[PDB]
Amino acid sequence: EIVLTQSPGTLSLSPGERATLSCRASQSINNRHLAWYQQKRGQAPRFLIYGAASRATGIPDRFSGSGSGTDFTLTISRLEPEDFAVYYCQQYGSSPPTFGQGTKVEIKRTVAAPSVFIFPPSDEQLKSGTASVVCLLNNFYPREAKVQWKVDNALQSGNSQESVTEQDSKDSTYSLSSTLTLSKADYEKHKVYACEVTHQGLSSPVTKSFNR
Amino acid sequence: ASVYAWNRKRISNCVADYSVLYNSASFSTFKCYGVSPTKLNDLCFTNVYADSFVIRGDEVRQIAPGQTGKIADYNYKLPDDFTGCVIAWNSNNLDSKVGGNYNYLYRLFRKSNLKPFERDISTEIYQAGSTPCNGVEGFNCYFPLQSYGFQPTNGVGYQPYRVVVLSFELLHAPATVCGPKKSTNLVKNKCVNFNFNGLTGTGVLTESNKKFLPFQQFGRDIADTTDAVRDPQTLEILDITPCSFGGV
Amino acid sequence: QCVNLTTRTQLPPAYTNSFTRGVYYPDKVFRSSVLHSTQDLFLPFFSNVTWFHAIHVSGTNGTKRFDNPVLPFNDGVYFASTEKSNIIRGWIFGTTLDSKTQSLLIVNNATNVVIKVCEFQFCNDPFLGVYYHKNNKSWMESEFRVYSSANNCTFEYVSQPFLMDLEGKQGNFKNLREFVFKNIDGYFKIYSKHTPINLVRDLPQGFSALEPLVDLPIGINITRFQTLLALHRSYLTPGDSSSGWTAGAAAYYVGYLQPRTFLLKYNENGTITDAVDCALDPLSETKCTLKSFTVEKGIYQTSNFRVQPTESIVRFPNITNLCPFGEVFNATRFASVYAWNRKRISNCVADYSVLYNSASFSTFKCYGVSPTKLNDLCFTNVYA
Amino acid sequence: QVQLVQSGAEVKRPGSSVKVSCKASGDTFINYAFSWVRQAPGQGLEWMGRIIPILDIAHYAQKFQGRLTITADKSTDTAYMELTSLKSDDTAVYFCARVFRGSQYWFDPWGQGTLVTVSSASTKGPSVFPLAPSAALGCLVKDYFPEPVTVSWNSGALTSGVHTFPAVLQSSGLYSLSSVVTVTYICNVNHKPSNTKVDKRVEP
Ligand SMILES: *[C@@H]1O[C@H](CO)[C@@H](O)[C@H](O)[C@H]1NC(C)=O
Ligand SMILES: *[C@@H]1O[C@H](CO)[C@@H](O)[C@H](O)[C@H]1NC(C)=O
Ligand SMILES: *[C@@H]1O[C@H](CO)[C@@H](O)[C@H](O)[C@H]1NC(C)=O
Ligand SMILES: *[C@@H]1O[C@H](CO)[C@@H](O)[C@H](O)[C@H]1NC(C)=O
Ligand SMILES: *[C@@H]1O[C@H](CO)[C@@H](O)[C@H](O)[C@H]1NC(C)=O
Repeated sequence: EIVLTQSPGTLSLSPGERATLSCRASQSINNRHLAWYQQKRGQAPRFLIYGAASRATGIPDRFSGSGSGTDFTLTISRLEPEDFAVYYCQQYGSSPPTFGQGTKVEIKRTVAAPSVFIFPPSDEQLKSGTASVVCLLNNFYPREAKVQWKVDNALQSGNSQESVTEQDSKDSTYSLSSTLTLSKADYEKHKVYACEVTHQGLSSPVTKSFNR
Repeated sequence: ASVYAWNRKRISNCVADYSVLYNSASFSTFKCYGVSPTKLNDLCFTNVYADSFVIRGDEVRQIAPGQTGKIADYNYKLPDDFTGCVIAWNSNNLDSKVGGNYNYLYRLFRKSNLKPFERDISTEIYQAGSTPCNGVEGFNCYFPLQSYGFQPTNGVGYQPYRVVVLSFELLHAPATVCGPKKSTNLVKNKCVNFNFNGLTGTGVLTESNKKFLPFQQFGRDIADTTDAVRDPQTLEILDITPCSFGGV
Repeated sequence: QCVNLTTRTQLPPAYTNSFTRGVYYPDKVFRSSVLHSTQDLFLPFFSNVTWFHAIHVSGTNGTKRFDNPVLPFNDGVYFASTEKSNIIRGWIFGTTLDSKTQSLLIVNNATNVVIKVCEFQFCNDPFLGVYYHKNNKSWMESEFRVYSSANNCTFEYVSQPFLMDLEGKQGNFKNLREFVFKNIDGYFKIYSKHTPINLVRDLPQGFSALEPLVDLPIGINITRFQTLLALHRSYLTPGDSSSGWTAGAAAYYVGYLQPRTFLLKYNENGTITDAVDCALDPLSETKCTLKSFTVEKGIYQTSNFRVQPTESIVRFPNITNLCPFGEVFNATRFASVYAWNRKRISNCVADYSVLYNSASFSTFKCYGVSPTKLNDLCFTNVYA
Repeated sequence: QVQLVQSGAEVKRPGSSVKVSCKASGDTFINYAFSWVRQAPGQGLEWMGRIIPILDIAHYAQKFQGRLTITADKSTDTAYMELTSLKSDDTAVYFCARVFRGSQYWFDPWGQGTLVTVSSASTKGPSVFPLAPSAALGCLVKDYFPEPVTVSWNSGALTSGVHTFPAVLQSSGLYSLSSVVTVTYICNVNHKPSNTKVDKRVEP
């Protein structure tokens, strides 16, 4: 009634196949009072279906939803490339309006391995105390990345906790960056510096790395 | 206030004059029901009220006993035996701002009618047709209240008209709301035309030997005729014997 | 504050009979030697009233009973109080009593009689109480725990300072204080008639008219009321602040008023001495139709008998000759706005309910007639 | 038809109050209520409150009773939303919605959103660093608060594989981004809110 949890969370699907988005509620919504939205990247959400059964103004028949008491499902049949955004739920059967988590549908392509590149500090980098060694992971399909920047004898975070995310590009590829923030104190004398990437598809591809 | 949330004002324990309001030449309509616009400063009432609301020009006629419509059946209803005086006047000088004044509302949709002298400030969604609205606003589900939109540049039928509805009531209880009447001296032992708090007539006011209860003021006989009253000023019992008459 | 009393023996409520009780003065007009008939809210004769009691001396767990429940207020309550130590010392009137609406308060302490109409937050068990001491034989009343909050008031009215007895007495009850509360025409009318009697149980029978007492013009919504009693807490029976309380000996009767017709008789001094209640028995019906109190031997036409209709039947011919609404709405090809077609469908029994409740038509703007009542308007010829 | 135009980004100070407007149009302002819903970054939506212009009633949420004051002028058709005693975790995108005048409602018409950042910092921020490798080259910026920054490599010429990463605050508080493109060498960094549009050369 005041709790909405998205079951899929993420959905890597190819344009053309049907999609199924679920929204589980704690209590039961009496008169099927649920609404679905679509918020694109850097835009306002778009109202899609009221009452979980019928579209509001001009939403095509591809977007359809089922009616139940405690668990509703949305069926986006014949998924188009332009229908790749985050979808939310909203239960208006209670006094305080509550929303959901959001399910992002991405483009499904072939798995590709990234290309590791390490940029050592420049000339005016070991003197200002702004060592920003970047580990570029470009053109990798599985956005799930566990890059372990070996800044010391172990796989500790230290001054590398950026975790810069990305977005769905045009060619369905992604790019991740791993920059540093430590001054000329740790990098001036340490154990080892080698950007290790435990990417989905390989084990530990290390390329173009300089020790200490 | 609005029409659906009119404010009722109780008036008691005072002397009220009405001739200064009828001769003010400012009130547009001064229609009196049950009583007359004159001869009211010589009567005393027990409990009167004073309602206040703002309606449009074309709806002033609906505020009357027997009239029906939209503002007289869903917002403010008057009984068929309403004994009072309706007072209204044009107010298109302070209740109409530039662009439109949306501070006055009227109930447009309602399930049943409205009983006389009843207030309803509920704002539930009117369920029209057959589909249960269940609180949402959409098809066959209209909002019960609607704004007037008082604009100074309108006709005589779209301007604010402040209406004051006085509801007089005369009972056998001790009257409080009296009129500007000069109290004379109590003359007895002679058939004279007396003028009490509302029980007029001619008779010989003499002294009675009965016992009036502390809460009783008037009196009656076996034939539903007043034969004894209580003095307003003092606490003496004056028996009202009929004037001398007969045949020739 | 709120003190939830405990250690109260449960017992089903008892019911007694009010033998010719509840007759008051309908109006404020003096009348003598007359049999005027009135029709107002009175208490019917031989009515089934609810009996409450608090009798308990020592027992084993005793008969602890502190009857202060929430009772409905439909059209008036005939409140009687056969007590001997002034136990019932106030009342509470309202609809919800949750500090969300206007409520009454008729508390009667040992100094004044406060009739304020402030908005209080009443506890689940409002009560009063005295405090008897052993070193001093006085009765200090310091257990006024009725309300906790004080919101806006309507009509605050204190009474004159006095000194109430508030002492403990044993024996037969000798204080019968009747009350007829009623809230009509925006006035909360209260009646009272104190009459001494010698009885302990099974309240006596007799006629006693109740004179008016006040005409408080509060005009609030009254639906539920609750009585207020005073416990005789002392040091003889110790315990907790909500367990060691000792109750007294009293009993109050609660009634309900109904619209009834009476033929009350006024005495030579202008006081009501009898009533007929012409709704109980055909004997009383005849006594009222004859306009007297003593009928003779014979047959008297009193009223008439008419069988009231139970159900309702509506009959109309079969619904045939349906209008061709499917042709204009469900058409293969429509015309343009320029050469807009015309269709004057007439002489048909058309039902406009299949089009209003369809959930398919986006806009249904009914300019002119209302969106409803279209099935009760017989036109000559409609167009499309 | 119905366009709910809002204000722009507000660079406010910590421990203060803001005032975001919502220009309503299309239909009448009195026949439709208005509600404000915030969106924390990557944390869904959150309903703050709602106001009824025809009734002048504004019932807020249980977590906003006291700090949320939403008004609406029935003359200019503008809905205002003010929040007093702002904390640091209030950098949400406040959206305007034209809800119905009932107890239950759905947020069918939306607006554009306002990314009002409460926790603020100083000026004179970014300083481009070469970061010379030892197969790509980029112009890295550091420690700038004002969000609307643009790092166009080679003045928008070699924008083949730049893929400007979203600027996130790692551990300093002033978020920074990096535009790394594959292998002239002078990039073009121009800060729109500030007045320091300096460049830097990178030698791969
Ligand atoms: C009152 O009703 C009870 C049952 O509820 C019944 O036992 C009792 O005899 C009645 N008293 C009368 C009719 O006087
Ligand atoms: C009195 O009324 C006001 C509003 O009219 C309310 O805020 C307040 O709580 C009430 N009580 C007191 C004690 O002021
Ligand atoms: C008085 O309050 C009760 C409480 O539910 C309600 O049912 C009743 O309609 C109210 N009466 C009036 C006249 O408002
Ligand atoms: C009526 O009053 C007289 C005094 O004039 C008194 O003697 C008589 O007892 C009274 N009647 C009654 C029934 O009390
Ligand atoms: C047109 O057809 C639909 C479905 O077949 C039906 O619901 C509707 O009532 C039809 N229209 C009329 C005017 O009967």
